[PDB]
Amino acid sequence: MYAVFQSGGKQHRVSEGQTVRLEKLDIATGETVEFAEVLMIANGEEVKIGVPFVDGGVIKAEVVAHGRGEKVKIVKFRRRKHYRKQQGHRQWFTDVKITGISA
Amino acid sequence: MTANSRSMNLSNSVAVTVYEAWRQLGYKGSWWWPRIRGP
Amino acid sequence: MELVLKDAQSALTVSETTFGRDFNEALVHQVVVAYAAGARQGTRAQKTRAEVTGSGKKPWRQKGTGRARSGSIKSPIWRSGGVTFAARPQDHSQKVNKKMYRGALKSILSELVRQDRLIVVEKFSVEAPKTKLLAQKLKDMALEDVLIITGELDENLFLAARNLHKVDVRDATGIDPVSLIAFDKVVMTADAVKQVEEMLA
Amino acid sequence: MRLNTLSPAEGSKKAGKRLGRGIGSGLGKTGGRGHKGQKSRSGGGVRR
Amino acid sequence: ARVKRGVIARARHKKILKQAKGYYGARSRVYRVAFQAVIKAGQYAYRDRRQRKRQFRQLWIARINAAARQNGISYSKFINGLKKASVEIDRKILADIAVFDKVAFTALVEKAKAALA
RNA sequence: CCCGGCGAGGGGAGUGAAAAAGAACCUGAAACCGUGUACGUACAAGCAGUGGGAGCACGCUUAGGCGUGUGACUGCGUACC
Repeated sequence: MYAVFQSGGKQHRVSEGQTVRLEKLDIATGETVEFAEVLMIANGEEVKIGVPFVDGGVIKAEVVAHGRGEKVKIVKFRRRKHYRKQQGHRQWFTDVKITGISA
Repeated sequence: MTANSRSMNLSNSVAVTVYEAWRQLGYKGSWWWPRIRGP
Repeated sequence: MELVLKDAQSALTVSETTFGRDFNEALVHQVVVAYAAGARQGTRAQKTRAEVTGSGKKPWRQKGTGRARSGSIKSPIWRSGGVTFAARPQDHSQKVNKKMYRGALKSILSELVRQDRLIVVEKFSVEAPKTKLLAQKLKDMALEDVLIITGELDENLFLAARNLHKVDVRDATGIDPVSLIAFDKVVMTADAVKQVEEMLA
Repeated sequence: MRLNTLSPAEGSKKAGKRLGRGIGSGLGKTGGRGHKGQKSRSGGGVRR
Repeated sequence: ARVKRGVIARARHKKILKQAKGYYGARSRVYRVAFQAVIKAGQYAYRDRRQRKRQFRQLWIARINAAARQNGISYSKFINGLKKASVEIDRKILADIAVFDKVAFTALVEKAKAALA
């Protein structure tokens, strides 16, 4: 039993009880989210290949936490030209826990 | 009252001795053999 | 405007333009910084390349050897050499215009009045030159650090206050912009008030 | 009003140039003099 | 007003050497070499952040192509058939399905083959 | 007091708040040189890293796996002024 849905820019394959890290979403960290669009749900009789999405599939998940990723460093250099610079970066994310997959 | 005192003492004199040993006039170059790419 | 007394419950009238101005912080800042710079005493020196004890002989010849080129034992890049840009004694005092020096005083006095930090009485003295009497009198009015200004400098008062760290006395003529900001409370006799008012014009 | 509360008027104090200190400052390594030539020498220049 | 340069310079040097742990030989002991090594590593990391997105797509393509010919169809025809059937499945998802679920992949292949018709 | 050449240098005992303050005696960095533990290495070709990535060891943990160290194999890649 697993499903495929299209979150904020990418696609994920997930099952019940999993924890999935996504892009930032503007939702408080206590409540549920709905993913109306689904691409495929499969259990033994896996024939739910919805062409532009499926008909009745929805996914139930609730927001767990917000935070920033791990810092990376950007270095630009040009040999024997008297030029260099540096810059850091950290990325926002959002965790959800899947609670219900319904056909 | 000898050991450490004079033993370390000589290491001061060696510095000045090597310092003077560099008069450098005796450099004796002109690399007497013919010039590398002469006329 | 009307200036309330302290121990006589009367009123004093002074020039509005000398005690009721606004606060021009930029002018005051410039004046106080200039005053601070005038107290310096620039007495320092170093030795240039030409002023180091040594000789003008070349250390070694120009070419031939494997070392770098050198021409003086007192070069600034050698140990025990000279300082590249040595210092001479200087003079750091600045200039302040007469007119823009008085405006700062007027603004400061206006601010002191607005902040209730200025106290006006009519008479202030001690009978004998003893520090304990002055300390007792100051404790009566609940004052700890102040700047006493009097119309004429009494020698008894001046002697009694010399050993007190937080207390200083002055005259109408001898006031400065910094002393007005350093302390919390300022007390002036009425005659001193009139003298200051006519002096600032 | 207090000796550690006054501030200068805005825009009346500019920093000032410091040549030959690193790359980021934009003024290191020939400090704005260009490359070789008479005008890039200690004491170089021509009369009026 | 003389200023000494000991503490600041020592701290700045120690900052770099702590970034060169694990490098071979003098490239983790002396400042003049560790500095250049760290700069090179920065450049390489910046460049590789782009290439990482290409190698994985290459791998996904290869796995999908291998799994599709098990069911008697080429990669290009399979991908084209999916588009004529209006199927939007990411190549990462397709490779994952190919590895971990053969029956679903067979269903997808049969659908695409019918779509080509 | 003990080993030693009635040596040099040590290990105890004792003073002192402290002897890892013992006379080369405040503090005590870096290059440089060692002992011990964990992993890798004797069919393998190059600015020695970076992006992937098994296995092994240690710690936490309730599953589930995390954290630290090492790094087989593989794509790309000819220092600085």
